[PDB]
Amino acid sequence: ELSFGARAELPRIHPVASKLLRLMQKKETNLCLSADVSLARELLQLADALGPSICMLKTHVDILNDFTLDVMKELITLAKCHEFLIFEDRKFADIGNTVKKQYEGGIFKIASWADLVNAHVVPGSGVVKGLQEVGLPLHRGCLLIAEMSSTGSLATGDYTRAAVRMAEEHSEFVVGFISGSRVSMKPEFLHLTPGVQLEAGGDNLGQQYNSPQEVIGKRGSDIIIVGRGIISAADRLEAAEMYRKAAWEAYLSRLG
Amino acid sequence: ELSFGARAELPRIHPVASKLLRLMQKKETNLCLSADVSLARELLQLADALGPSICMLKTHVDILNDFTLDVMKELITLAKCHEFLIFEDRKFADIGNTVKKQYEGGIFKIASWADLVNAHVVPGSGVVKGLQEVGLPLHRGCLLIAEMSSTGSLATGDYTRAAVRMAEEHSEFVVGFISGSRVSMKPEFLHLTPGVQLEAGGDNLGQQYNSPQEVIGKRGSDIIIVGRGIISAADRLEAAEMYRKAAWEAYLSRLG
Ligand SMILES: O=C(O)c1cc(=O)[nH]c(=O)n1[C@@H]1O[C@H](COP(=O)(O)O)[C@@H](O)[C@H]1O
Ligand SMILES: O=C(O)c1cc(=O)[nH]c(=O)n1[C@@H]1O[C@H](COP(=O)(O)O)[C@@H](O)[C@H]1O
Repeated sequence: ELSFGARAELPRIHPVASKLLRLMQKKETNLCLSADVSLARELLQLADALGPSICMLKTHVDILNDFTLDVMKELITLAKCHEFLIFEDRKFADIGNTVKKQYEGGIFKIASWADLVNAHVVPGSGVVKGLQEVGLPLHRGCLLIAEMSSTGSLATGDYTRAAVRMAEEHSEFVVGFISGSRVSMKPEFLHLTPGVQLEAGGDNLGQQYNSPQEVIGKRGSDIIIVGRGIISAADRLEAAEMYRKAAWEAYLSRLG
Repeated sequence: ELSFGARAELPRIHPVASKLLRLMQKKETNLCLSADVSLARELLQLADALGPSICMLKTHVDILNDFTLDVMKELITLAKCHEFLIFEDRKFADIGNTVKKQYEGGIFKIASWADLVNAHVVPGSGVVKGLQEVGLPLHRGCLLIAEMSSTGSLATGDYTRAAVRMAEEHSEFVVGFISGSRVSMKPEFLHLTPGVQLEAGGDNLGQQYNSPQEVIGKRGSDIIIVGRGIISAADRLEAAEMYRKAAWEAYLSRLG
């Protein structure tokens, strides 16, 4: 198993994955903040304060009440300052012809500011083809959703294998997966795992939690995605540091 | 097999389905326009001119370059005038806690103006639970994506059966499906079928077309969803009338 720094140099590494892996090793962070807030001011204050602790800030631009492209300009300034990637968790899941417009256009212009986006594989590989026609020219990357954290997920067995094949056949654009575990044996591919909290439990709408030690250490994933475990805490900086130290030590102990 | 007018009166019918089925029978239309345009002025001019020919106008609010909630106010005025439902084809596909915010909030406030939305079933039933916590109080309905028109679709076999079970277990909110065919044997549930053109063919990004006669007449669906077959035509009114007459006659001939 290679360190994040060595994976950043693999011959077939995507430039976006390389940039991410480099700053993960430099900053000793494999934490992605899920900035699940409705106010631009809270999004930007979290990005600034937690920026040093995170490798990535995950957005849902479509729950932000006061979205403007200028908010995203301010977010990019913080991402550059503190060295993290921006991941818009849009979960593209339509035919190729539709997702290309949803990615490039409309009010959000996601491709203009998001380093990473993700897509469901259920529509077939046209979803990736459509996104890549916008994303390749704009030097972006994509994650495929191979497994989900929610109760009753149908992303199991042959579905997960199809996601891995689709990623591996589109390595020019696909840099990894949303998954609960290592699903690809190819080290050029990032594994990002949501459904993470230090304590056992869930929410009232099908979310299920596992710990950083379980998903990084035992299940072999690279990055934890954490929302409420940080966002709902009083001191979001100390919460982020707890999650960072947990995920980083779990990674180190798997390396040996 | 019951007429649309008789299905509108079924004991377990959802109010949104009833309203739709009534206006389908009144207007002799089972055509849903896929208004896949980037300009509000074009969206509204299509809605006004084609309103009499359609039972439903399907939107992708996130490809509209000049979206404002006022554009949707003008769309509702036309929907009321001409008697059609508004369907936002958002394809919600996240955990329940996330989709409730994506449906109610952000810039689009989809639940405030959309009669219908749709969701993927891959995350499990929490996607429906989350949407229904916004949609039930706002008297809205939802369609579940049981089959897809695109090449390589994984929405087959056990996946399609899971979508039908999920719909049937959430009949308070779920009024039907996006599908290629009749997938539910319960007549209270609408079947809407995209991937429709009069001529054989496809697009360059995995879209596959079947005719109105095939999907309404042979495959037993209720409503055709048509984008480019109308939108790319010079005379979009005559194109809409051709699709309406095709879908309506296919429906009548299945009734006998
Ligand atoms: O793509 C994702 O990040 C995602 C996939 C998944 O399987 N589960 C999952 O929870 N998510 C997202 O990750 C975040 C989880 O947030 P918390 O449950 O608050 O930690 C939410 O923004 C979800 O939309
Ligand atoms: O939910 C949908 O309407 C949808 C599902 C699907 O399986 N296939 C499909 O094409 N669609 C949508 O229906 C429309 C098809 O448009 P045309 O191919 O131009 O007729 C697009 O807006 C797609 O996003």
